Amino acid sequence: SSRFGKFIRINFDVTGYIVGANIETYLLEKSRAIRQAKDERTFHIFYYL
Amino acid sequence: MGDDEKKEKKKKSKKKAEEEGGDAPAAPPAPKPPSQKRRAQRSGSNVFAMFTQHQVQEFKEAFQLIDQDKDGFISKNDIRATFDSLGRLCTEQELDSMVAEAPGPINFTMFLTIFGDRIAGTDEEDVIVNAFNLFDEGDGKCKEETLKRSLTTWGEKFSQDEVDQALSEAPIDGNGLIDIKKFAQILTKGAKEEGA
Amino acid sequence: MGDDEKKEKKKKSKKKAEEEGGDAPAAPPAPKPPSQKRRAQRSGSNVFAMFTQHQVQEFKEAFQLIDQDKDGFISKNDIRATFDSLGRLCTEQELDSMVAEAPGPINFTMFLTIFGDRIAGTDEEDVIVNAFNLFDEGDGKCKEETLKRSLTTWGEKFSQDEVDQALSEAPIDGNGLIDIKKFAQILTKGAKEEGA
Repeated sequence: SSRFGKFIRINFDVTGYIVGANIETYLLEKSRAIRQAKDERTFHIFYYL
Repeated sequence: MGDDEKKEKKKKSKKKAEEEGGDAPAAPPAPKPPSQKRRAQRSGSNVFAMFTQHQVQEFKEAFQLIDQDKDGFISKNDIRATFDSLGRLCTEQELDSMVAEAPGPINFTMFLTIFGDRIAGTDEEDVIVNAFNLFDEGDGKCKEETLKRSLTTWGEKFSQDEVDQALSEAPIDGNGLIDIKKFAQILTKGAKEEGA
Repeated sequence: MGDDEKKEKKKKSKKKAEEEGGDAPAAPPAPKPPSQKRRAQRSGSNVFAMFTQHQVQEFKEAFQLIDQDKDGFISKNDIRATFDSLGRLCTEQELDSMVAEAPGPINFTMFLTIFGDRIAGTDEEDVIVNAFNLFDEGDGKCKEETLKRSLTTWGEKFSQDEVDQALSEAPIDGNGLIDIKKFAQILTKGAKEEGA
């Protein structure tokens, strides 16, 4: 499962055209790496390397 | 990296303890952060030295009828085999509770730390025997009625079902439950019958 | 679910006995409701010194001595040139039969598969002390007349030849064949080479 989520701003000139565009994301399941529950796993890539 | 030491020990640690919170469900179990190998080190733990001459070779003295990997082992695939054929057990729930004494090669150089983990693994004497040996006063024991009063009225309160089952079972031995032995039934010096 | 544990229970075989000796059984456990497999114990591992501490050490580690070409099995040419590397060679026929004490690939496991299982042979040395130590009437010895008269006359009988061979080997002192030493003379950390 994924754990992240987002936003955009869109600045316009004098005539109203797309000039600026500003994307923001909010928060992550950022915690497990140094505590995995029994029968859980960590962030994908470790096991892969 | 050193996660290689920990892949050989995601095999062998996992030997302690990742699925351990079984019927009492999904606990905060053993951690992946490497320092915490030494919280898995709790009391009740003796591990004899490498060229032992023999308290470690005594595991060869029974070796034959246990092993998996005979260049000389018991792997994940041997407590996630052998305990189902030797000492106790596991649901996916209690999976690597007991199978957390081998999710990875019990080499002879790990038989070392499995009779090591026998006199170690699950909360051993300093915990189990002393759970009540510390409520106790001295060259003593604890009173039956007072231990009934406990089990129901003290803490996470238990059911009738729970008391009755643990009543017919309780070694009531002179108006007093023989606590040291209710725990150390699992231990001393005169049996070679189960676990291993 | 409650199943992935039980998937894994089959790699025991893939390096112990079974890949020679389905003879030495994989014993089926693990009935799916995993409360069940607590019935499968091997209760009671004791007799006189099965791994005797100056013998079975050596046997197994004489896999690292008897595997000469360092393949991981034991060939006809392993037992031979490794006996030649000590001294007294068996003929290829004697060897062939001594390999044919197993069905073929006497590797690290098949070796010990026949080694441990064979629990029977000669009497134990402490029984062998009892042999004449139970005939003496005090703490003393054994009068030589009585050991000569007995071996020929009593029960199972020797020939003259049988006694005289045993007699040049027999430590006579003070007209008393002090039995305790002759017993150690026949069977202590005895001779090599004859098997495996």
